[PDB]
Amino acid sequence: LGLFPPTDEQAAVIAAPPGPLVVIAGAGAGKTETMAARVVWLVANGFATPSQVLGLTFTRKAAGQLLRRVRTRLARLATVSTYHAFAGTLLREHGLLLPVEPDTRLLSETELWQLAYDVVCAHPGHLDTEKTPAAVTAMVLRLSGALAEHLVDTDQLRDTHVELERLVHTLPAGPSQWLLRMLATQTERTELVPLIDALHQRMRAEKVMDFGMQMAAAARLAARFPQVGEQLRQRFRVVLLDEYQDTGHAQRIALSSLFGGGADDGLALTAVGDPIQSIYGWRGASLPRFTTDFPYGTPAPTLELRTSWRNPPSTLHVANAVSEEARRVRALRPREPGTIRCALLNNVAAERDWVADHLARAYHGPTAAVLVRRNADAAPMAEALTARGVPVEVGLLAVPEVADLVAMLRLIADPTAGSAVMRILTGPRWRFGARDIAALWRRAVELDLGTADIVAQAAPDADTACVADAICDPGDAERYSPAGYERIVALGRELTMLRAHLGHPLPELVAEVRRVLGLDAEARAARPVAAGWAGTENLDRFSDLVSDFAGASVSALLAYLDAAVEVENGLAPAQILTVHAAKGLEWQVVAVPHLSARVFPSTARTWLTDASDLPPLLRGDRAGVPVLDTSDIYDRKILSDKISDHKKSLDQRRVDEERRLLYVAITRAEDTLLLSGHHWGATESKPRGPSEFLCELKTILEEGEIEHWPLRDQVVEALWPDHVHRGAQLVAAAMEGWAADVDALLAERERP
DNA sequence: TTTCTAATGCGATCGCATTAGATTTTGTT
Ligand code: SF4
Ligand SMILES: [Mg+2]
Repeated sequence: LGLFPPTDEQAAVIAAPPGPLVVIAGAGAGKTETMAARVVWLVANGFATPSQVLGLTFTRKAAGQLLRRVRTRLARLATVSTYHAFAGTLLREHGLLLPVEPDTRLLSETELWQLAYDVVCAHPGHLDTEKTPAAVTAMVLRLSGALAEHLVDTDQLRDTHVELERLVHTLPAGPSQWLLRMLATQTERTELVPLIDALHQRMRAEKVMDFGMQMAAAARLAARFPQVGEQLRQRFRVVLLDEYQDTGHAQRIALSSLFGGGADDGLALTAVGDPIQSIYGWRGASLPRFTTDFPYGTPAPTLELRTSWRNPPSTLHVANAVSEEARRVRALRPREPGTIRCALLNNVAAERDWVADHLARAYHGPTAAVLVRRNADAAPMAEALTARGVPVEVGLLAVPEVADLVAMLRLIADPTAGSAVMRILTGPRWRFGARDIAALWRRAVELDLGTADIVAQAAPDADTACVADAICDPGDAERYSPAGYERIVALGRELTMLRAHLGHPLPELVAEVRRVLGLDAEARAARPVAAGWAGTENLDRFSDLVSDFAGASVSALLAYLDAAVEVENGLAPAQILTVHAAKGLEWQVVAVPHLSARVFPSTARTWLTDASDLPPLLRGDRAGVPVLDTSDIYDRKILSDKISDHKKSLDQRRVDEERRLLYVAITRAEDTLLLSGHHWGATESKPRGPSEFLCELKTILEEGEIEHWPLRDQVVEALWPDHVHRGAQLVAAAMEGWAADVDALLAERERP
């Protein structure tokens, strides 16, 4: 009645009776269109209202897609949000049984690093560590985000190296010195326990929290107080747990305590997901238990969705040959055969020319993409594709309109940042030449032996002969070019105007440096004609992050913009996307270009060779994640064999989550699919061989493969130091509503 | 003026000097 016909296998998902129910929805099978097809059957045929619908996904986009596919149906015939927004609401209502304060602020990944580095550099003690601060606060932030993901709380972690150190110093076969290092990493978790515990005593003293503590608190309000769960169960009568294969441990005992731990059988609960696209489990660190954790005391049912819609055959002969014999539920089926083209070339740039030529002979002769494992690898491929004659799509503080705004702001606060003086003296406004830069250094020296003398400097007061106090004192014009002396007086008169504004608020500097600079008039003149009036998106994204910050503009806002270049890779601004980047996007032409060794399989620090990894005795996934025995170990050559076999079991498990990146990057196909992998890398004396996946797939397609069958050491350079010149003649010669607007603007300027 | 890991391949199970790469990345009010 107004839509397409429902499939006969999808009807069991739709017309299932109320109760818990698990669906194994495979790849490309359109799971959302049969999540919304159960909301409609549970509204028009009774059993619920529109207001009693709850859906929970991870990403904020794939909740908005499900938000509309319910309301489009229910208007043709109403509460969808993420997991981490359902935690912040579950602590604004019930968040006083467990004593947290309401209206608690949430720290950014940068403003958390500001606070974590300040409790490491204020620790009274010894620490016995060969590391530096800013490298023992990358272990504090990595255990205390992994202790609050398995719900551990710092007391199960003390004295876990005992009954392992007793195994090496006893049992007389020295202790081989590979086994002391493994013993020295585990007396280092215990050593840093008072750092990841005086950090929580300060985040509770200022009432500010994180994302790994939202779900850690909301899952300790779940299983502890039954009353909070009962109110939620009454409010929502149908609950939709989409993407359940990526649900962590802390998110698992917060849903299985609220929504049906065997409690209610009138609630329509449905949870979808396949075990074989579990790519994200190295971050969340996570379904087989479903039907054992959401029971009636009978176990829960199980159904399947194996018809694949946006995927041709022969990408289901390759994807089913990769996934089977290692992992596999049951194989999925199609409903013309899309082609496969495999290749192997003796150079990266040759293999960047093979994948470009098949992508250029389908554009000048469709929806195309490139799926790469490494973020860095993108750039070269992009340039190559662009160069043939194809248009190509691919940090905020590296944008050249904000970078200039970051650079001339710093030169106002401290005149010892010389690396932001050569951003300005060599920039497009006031282009200096190499003779005037070197004439300013020689003035900057004119304005300026034993252990005590050597340590006298490296102070916060010592004078270092910097350039920026030779612009405010340039001398006489016999040292400079005659056109370059008018610019030193101009930039010295401009800075003294701006340096008197450090008493003003932090935002009104940034709005006055923006006016005095030629910004937001030269940023709009570098955009094409058909783009519109749009020039200042991410130059106005910056100027709301400076006001949401406030602040002192010298220590604050300049040592905040330096952590945020390190910690979160610039900031967030306003196809050659990576393989994690597209998980729900299907194109026509999909190329997976680099399948060499040490690249696509990407080989790795286990729990026994670094501090931060949590020992598998103590995590909530333990028997996967094989925990070692150490009971029959009555020797010391056994202990170097009962552990080295355990490391190879934790390292083969690393490889089984790389086939899942084949099975999730092959089934995004819908058409022809490209596969390649090079033979010489870029900087290797010995060439990198193709990975197992590519030599394995050449044994699948051989039962069409293109002709596969001392490195590249060339130099890349640059030289330092037109319609603009042509368009300047038109304005020189003369000197949509553009006539009356100028008459409006010249009124206010000419009216005192 | 410059760091650190887990490798590799000679020796006298192991020490012991020499050299390649540095991931991927959601989530509030
Ligand atoms: S030219 Fe290259 S090597 Fe020289 S300073 Fe610039 S980035 Fe560094
Ligand atoms: Mg020296």
